[PDB]
Amino acid sequence: GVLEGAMHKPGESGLQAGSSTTIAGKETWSQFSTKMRYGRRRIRVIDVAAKMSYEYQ
Amino acid sequence: NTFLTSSVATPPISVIRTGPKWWADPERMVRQKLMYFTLGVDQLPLRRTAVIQRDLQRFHMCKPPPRVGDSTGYKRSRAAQLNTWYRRIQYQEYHMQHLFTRHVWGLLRVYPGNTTKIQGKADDGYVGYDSVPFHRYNRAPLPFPARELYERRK
Amino acid sequence: SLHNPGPFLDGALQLIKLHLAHKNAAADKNTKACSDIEGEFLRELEAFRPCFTMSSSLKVAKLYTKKLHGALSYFQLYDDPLMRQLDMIIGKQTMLDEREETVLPSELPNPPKPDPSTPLRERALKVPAQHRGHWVLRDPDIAITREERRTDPW
Amino acid sequence: INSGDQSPYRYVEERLYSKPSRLDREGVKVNKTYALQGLGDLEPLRYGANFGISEKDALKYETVAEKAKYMEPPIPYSSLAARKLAAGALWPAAPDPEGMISKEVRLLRHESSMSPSARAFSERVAYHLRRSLKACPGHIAEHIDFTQLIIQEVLGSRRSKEIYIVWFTVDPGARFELEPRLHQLNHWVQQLIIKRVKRRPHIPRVTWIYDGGRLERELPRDVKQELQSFVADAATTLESRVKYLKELDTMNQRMKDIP
Amino acid sequence: EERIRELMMPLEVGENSFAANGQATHGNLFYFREYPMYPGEYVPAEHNTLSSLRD
Amino acid sequence: KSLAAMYMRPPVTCYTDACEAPVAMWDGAIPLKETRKLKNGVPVRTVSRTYSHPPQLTPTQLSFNDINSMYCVGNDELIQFFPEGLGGRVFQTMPPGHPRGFLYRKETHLLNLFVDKVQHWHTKRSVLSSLTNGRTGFIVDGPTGCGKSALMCQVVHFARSRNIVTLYVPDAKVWTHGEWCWPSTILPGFFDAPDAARSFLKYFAVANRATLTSWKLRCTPKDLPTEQGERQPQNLYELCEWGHRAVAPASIDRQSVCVKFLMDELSEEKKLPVVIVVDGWNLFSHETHFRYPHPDFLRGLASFNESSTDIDLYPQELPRIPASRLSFVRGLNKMILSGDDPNKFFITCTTRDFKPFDGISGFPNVETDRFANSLDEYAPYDPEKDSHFHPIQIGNFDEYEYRSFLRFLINSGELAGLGWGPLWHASSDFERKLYKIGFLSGRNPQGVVDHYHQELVWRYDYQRTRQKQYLLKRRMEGMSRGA
Amino acid sequence: TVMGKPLSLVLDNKAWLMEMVLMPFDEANLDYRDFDVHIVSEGHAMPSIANEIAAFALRMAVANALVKLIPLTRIPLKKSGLLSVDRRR
Amino acid sequence: DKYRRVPMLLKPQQGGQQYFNHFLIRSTNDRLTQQDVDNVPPPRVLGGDYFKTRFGYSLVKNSEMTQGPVDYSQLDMWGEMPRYTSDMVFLYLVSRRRNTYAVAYTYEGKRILNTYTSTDNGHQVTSMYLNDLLPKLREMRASEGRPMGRGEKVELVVRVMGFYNGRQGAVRAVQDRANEFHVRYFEDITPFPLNGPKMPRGVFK
Amino acid sequence: VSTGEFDHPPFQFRQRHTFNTTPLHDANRFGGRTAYLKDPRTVQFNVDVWCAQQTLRKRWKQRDWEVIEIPFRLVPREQQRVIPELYTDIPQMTDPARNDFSNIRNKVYDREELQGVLFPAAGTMLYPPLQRVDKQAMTLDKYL
Amino acid sequence: LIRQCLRDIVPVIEYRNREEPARLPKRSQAKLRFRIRQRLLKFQRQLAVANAIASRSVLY
Amino acid sequence: SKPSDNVAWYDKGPVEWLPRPVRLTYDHLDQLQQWMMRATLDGRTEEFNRIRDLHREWSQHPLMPVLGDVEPKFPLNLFKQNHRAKKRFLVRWHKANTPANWLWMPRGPTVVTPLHRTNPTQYPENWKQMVQ
RNA sequence: ACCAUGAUAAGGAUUAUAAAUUGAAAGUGUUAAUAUCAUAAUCAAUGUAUGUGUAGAAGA
Ligand SMILES: Nc1nc2c(ncn2[C@@H]2O[C@H](COP(=O)(O)OP(=O)(O)OP(=O)(O)O)[C@@H](O)[C@H]2O)c(=O)[nH]1
Ligand SMILES: [Mg+2]
Repeated sequence: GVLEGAMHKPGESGLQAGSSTTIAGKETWSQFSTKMRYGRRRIRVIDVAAKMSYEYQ
Repeated sequence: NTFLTSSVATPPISVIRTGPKWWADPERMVRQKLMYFTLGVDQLPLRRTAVIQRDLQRFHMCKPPPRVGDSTGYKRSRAAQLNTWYRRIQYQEYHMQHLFTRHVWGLLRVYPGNTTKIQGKADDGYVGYDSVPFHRYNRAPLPFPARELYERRK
Repeated sequence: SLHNPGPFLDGALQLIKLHLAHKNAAADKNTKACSDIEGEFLRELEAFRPCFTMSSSLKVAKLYTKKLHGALSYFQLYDDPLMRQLDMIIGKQTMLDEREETVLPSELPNPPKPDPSTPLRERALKVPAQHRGHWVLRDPDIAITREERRTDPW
Repeated sequence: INSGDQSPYRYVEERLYSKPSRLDREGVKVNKTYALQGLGDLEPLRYGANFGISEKDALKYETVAEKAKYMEPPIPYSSLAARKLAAGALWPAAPDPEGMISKEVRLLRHESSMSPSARAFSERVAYHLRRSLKACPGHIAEHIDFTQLIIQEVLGSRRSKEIYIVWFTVDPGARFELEPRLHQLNHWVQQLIIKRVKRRPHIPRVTWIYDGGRLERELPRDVKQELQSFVADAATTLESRVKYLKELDTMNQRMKDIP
Repeated sequence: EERIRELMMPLEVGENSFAANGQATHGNLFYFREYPMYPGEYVPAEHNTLSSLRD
Repeated sequence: KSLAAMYMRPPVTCYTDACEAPVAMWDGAIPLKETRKLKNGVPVRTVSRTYSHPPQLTPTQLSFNDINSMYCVGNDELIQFFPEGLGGRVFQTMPPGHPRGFLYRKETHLLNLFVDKVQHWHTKRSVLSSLTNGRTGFIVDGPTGCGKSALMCQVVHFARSRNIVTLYVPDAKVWTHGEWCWPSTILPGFFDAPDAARSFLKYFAVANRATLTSWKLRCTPKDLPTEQGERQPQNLYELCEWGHRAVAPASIDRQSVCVKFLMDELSEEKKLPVVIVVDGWNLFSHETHFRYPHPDFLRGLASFNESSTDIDLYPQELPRIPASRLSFVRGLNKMILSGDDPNKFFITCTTRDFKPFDGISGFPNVETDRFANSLDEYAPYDPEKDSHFHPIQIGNFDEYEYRSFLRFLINSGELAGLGWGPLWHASSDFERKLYKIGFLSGRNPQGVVDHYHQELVWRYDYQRTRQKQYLLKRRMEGMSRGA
Repeated sequence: TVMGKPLSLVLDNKAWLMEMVLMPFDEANLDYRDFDVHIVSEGHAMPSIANEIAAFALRMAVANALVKLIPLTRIPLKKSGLLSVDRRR
Repeated sequence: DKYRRVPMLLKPQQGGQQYFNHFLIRSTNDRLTQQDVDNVPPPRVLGGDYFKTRFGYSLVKNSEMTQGPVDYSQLDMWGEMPRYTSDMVFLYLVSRRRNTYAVAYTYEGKRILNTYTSTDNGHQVTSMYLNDLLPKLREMRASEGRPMGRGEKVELVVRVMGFYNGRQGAVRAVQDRANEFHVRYFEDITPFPLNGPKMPRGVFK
Repeated sequence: VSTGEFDHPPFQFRQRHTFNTTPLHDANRFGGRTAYLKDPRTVQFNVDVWCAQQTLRKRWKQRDWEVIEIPFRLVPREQQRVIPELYTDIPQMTDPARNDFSNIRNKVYDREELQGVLFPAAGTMLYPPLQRVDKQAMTLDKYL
Repeated sequence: LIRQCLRDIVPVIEYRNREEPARLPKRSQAKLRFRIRQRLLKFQRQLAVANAIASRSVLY
Repeated sequence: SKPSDNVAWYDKGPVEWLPRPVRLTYDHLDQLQQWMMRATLDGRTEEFNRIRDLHREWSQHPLMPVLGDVEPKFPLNLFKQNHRAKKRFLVRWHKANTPANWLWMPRGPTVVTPLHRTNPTQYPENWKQMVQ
């Protein structure tokens, strides 16, 4: 069928669906989702100096 | 052209679902026919769209009867077939409108809206004085002033 | 089934090319060049060993085994896991007519006979000449295999 | 007619052909379902007065065999029967032929959308059909042009009550030379099934579907379920399921309360 | 022109001819009468009937 | 009915006959009749088109009997006679590949004969004076879209096919309501429109190469500035070429000299009949939208806070420069009012393409505005009081002209392959179209063209629906009888 | 003429609007040139009435006037539905 | 309903009431006219030279005269079967669920090219086989003593087996090469089953 | 009748630049003067002021005459009457007696007609006599 | 899948918490008995699930 | 910038897919009229030939679909009340289905069209060659 | 102020034998769950990221 948005090229973003039609250098979207789940496993650092202690206040 | 802002794309199905409102607005269809006539080419997809919409608007208030139900389903299949045929003719005319309007803009040296492609002049998106300082898709800095696609002489 | 031997071939061919370039460098007596080629051969072997195990059960893997084994033996790597796997695959590698000749109308002018001298494919069934669908089906490289028989009749 | 939470067709079906409808017509007091009043010559002749046989009387027999034993013959003729004869309504008009054309169905059942038993039976049927299709009866073989025919697969239903043989032709112009001959084989195919495949949930009814690559399949069962769980309305689903649990526990309490 | 187009005139859904009039979905929604509506329209009575009555 | 395959194309002789399209397009739009001849056999069959393009005739070949009839002009003749263009909306109906049609009205016949006399005026001077009542030409007035521009185009065609010097000025707004205005280099207190002047010079030279080449300049200094390699002009064609062929900005100051000397020499000439046709003489008569520059831009300034000037603080409205102060219009008026010049005939027309105003006015949305390129001139105009020419009043088409014009429009568009074509059955017949378009346009020419285009949109025409219904029922009953 | 101005100017030269005003004459098998009409508006005054609902109202008014001028025209007009009133707000 | 407020006479909005009387009168007129009125083999071929030029094969034998032969002639074992002449290339295309094979044989049963190996599978295999076969045919005919002749296309007998998808693609591939391969007999080879050898259990149970 | 827009579009949500819609307050609606723009009432009042400005400018450009105040004696007979002030009486016809049914208030007199009363001091005709064509003369128009 | 398991489990815990109700811890007759048996056999599984939820006998 | 699904996909066709809103004006029509007039008077016909080529390539009659071939290809009955999900799916589906992929539109040298002229020669611009 | 309010979802039968009218419609009639402060003594509140919502609008 239509093989114009079937697979995900690693270079492009997830929402920037690629226009490339090739198959070789592509990973399926289930694999893209698994990779994003395995990749988004970090916490933004908590500001320490920005906010003062409740006991201090 | 004087609509030079960044725009939002719309699927042809939702463009055509308007019908008499904007897609088949009679004044708009008349001036599209005038563009084609001045360019000197037959308005055949336009006339197919026009008759499709005329006949559909002639019945848009009639509620279809509740189908008794035929196992062969040939009736429902034929109805869907004709509906899709009409939709495809309308898609063809929709694409023709954009194609020839961009061609005419290139001919007359009219700058299109942001991220608009003119085949001869700007294969990739033309962006001029956008809210985002860089290319919306290519992530590159647009120059000041906006690129002049055409010559200077009037 | 959307499986490409592209990258496996690309990896293997580099190994063979380095294997040849090493003899050429040794003949030229350029010690630094051959040492660099050996280092790069180890570097590429480490990145190639996973492509081999994933593709070792493919037809394209079956044909480069002896050449790759020769390359490794030339490089004198005898304890390598890939060397042992090549040894295993190579070890596994090494180990009704009819009463009267009759011609069906669908093979009228001259039935195409796959002369008995040529041996039929490895996994194939040698059926009686009477219960042949057609002499082309007894053609050697078209002959039904056991798993193909389990799926399709002729 | 007034239709509430049900289609008008099904509503009229229930109010015409149904145990409580018939009982009310015979004059038995029922409340939840009622028959349609004053239908003139349109009420079914089975339930016309002076015809058929009285269900109020038939309630008296506990078994169908006892009913057959003690039930007197029906009155052969009636005034409404004469009206039906005059209108020509003693036998429904013949619908258009369906045993000589393929099924122009909406979807195409997916390989994953059938039970494993039906799937198993299907590949066996396909194997035997492909092997034996040239050994069809001679009076159909002499006219079938086998050069064009192709069969993609056989799909069938769960438990294989029905089999759907999906077929087409190399050249589309041959479908109307091949279709009637193919539909003349639906008995030979059944006999082939009976003879060759031994594990059959039950001998099916054969139907031919023309698909020259035009029809479109269904989505996989798991993908469809994931789509439903992904886009479904959580609030409404949760409320409905909680109500279902409430009803189940209410019924359990009723069962336990009845000593 | 009109008399020739009368015989050239299409009647089947084909190339550039198609029933966008809801005939496939709704069916025959346009009435068409073969009788003259008494006060407005007129067609001369048939002479077989005229002669029958006169006789 | 498939008489298309039996149809053989007629022999191509003119651009109009070449405008024909493949039979597949106009099969049914222009139904083909069949004529049986007895040539070398009793049965013969010649499938022919019921309608043929209007003839391509020259103005000389046009006659009195052609009044209220449609003729055509070849593309080559069009390009030969109109290098400057076709002012107004006349070229609206002549896309590439379309025949270039033209109606021949009673006024058109009168003008054609008047130009016939102008061709040899010196003998017919009394006739010309009686026709114009002694005035130096005619001015054509009438309502909007009435056909004034088309009549002037036809007059220019008649004169240039008869080989007379013609000064055709399409869209006099290009001169009056031009892009930018510049004071005349050599005429103090007079202004120019350099772009329009250079374009006019180019087109006039190319149009009248023959007579201009044969021309000899009488009153013109022969020490004109000239760059290396260019020969000094010796005839009026070379004068126009020197004027309009130059590199910018050196053309801006050269065009003023060229036009001033050209006007002087044309006024001097007293032997060759010169016809001057201008579209929209009211524009050259009353004013140009350009204003005089504020005197601050001329006096000069040192610092801005010094003089307390408000040029960049507040806009003002200087008196509008009247069209009499342009050099081109100055030459025209010099030749007009100054007698003793029975050699130039001014066949001018007015224009009514102003934007509409009927008591209240908001803002016209840009995308939907058919008056976008209309003129901001709401003042009234009376040709008799505002000009010296003899006024001719035109009205809307009468039924005869309207029928001929609509017949040509519809049938020729479909024949050339730009109309309904295969979809002819979707549109009503020619009689219904004529009746409805006449209602919708009042037989106004521009309205007729506009509604011919809008006919794509008609939604309350049930004729074809009922015709298809009746014919289908007739065929069905015929087949049932046959069974 | 609608409110002292020609129809082609009142309805902004829109073919799809004036043909509704023409319809009562055609449905009646009549020539519009045999009759001259004037339509007066008593509704909400607006600078431009160039729209489908206003055209519908004009067509209905013309049809009713034709019916009362010549009664036998009421046959085709009612059948065409030019005498029927929509109730939509 | 959404449009409950509009009249039934506007739901379809009948129109064109002025044509009914004209249609009735015209139908009556045409009925009167009808009462008053009441009161495919293929083309022809004639010249032998024309037949030869039109069809590319002379009809008249125009060969050596072997006259005075025996008075009775023996029939062919298969009289009704098609006449396969010497220069016909017999290509067999065998389809299966997963694979598709294509071989080509000489009129004498000699294999010309080795076997090559769904719908796209068959199309590609057939296209490659034909591309590689044309040169092989060139060399084989040249060795035999038969030059091609400019523009002379090879006469082909195409035979297909398998009621599988790949047949459509393979035949389309053969069709796409019409300019060089002239298919003269398209037929099927799917065998008639008999007692035959045993079959796998999975087929039965 | 006017086809130009008089009302400001309503704000019920943020629009986008799409096929059938454009951003609110863009440089396309009222000639780019929406760059000055809250409250729909005051916005509509400003739009009304702009529309009135357009009406006034076109109404004044349509004006090609001037309103010199002439003494009663030196005046045409049609204007030698008593003329009610604007909006005081019925629109007054110039002269029904002489079949001149025309709003007297809108009458305009050509400047080359009152040179006898205007510029009485200048003995030279500053504006040459107006040339009037002869209707009762065979001309190109009357020849067919 | 996360949304599916959530949509499958949350009804149970939400009913247990908020919507849990208070607790206080001859041939014709034979054929009717059969019909009741038939309905209960048909809906054996979910009735058992409901009773198990009520009695807190379920292995998450 | 923030990644989005508004990618134009300029690679294919004369027009970027999911094309940007394009709006025509009567001033555009007037400018086109003047440009066409000047071209016709200067005799330049290359651009006319290119315009006719584009019209011929992209203005053929779409093939009538065969029964079973439906327009959505996706049930669209499962997005029950999920209007934004349906809208995203529609955007992506119509972005994938491109005019270059519009199989049902007959386009290419393989097609025969008796309606339009194919070779630029048989146009009225070349009419002296037609006269024997 | 510790009364017995009440919201919520759920059941249903009746009516076109006209082609007229600007308009061919409205009458009629049911189980659970949930809930119930007031006859009383006061007080100033690279590698990359997708939401529900909110406003306008298989009749086993
Ligand atoms: N071919 C042809 N077209 C005509 C003729 N008369 C009017 N027209 C059409 O009328 C349209 C408008 O042109 P004119 O009527 O001349 O315009 P105008 O007379 O200058 O009036 P304004 O538009 O107000 O300036 C053109 O596009 C023509 O197609 C005619 O005699 N022959
Ligand atoms: Mg004009």
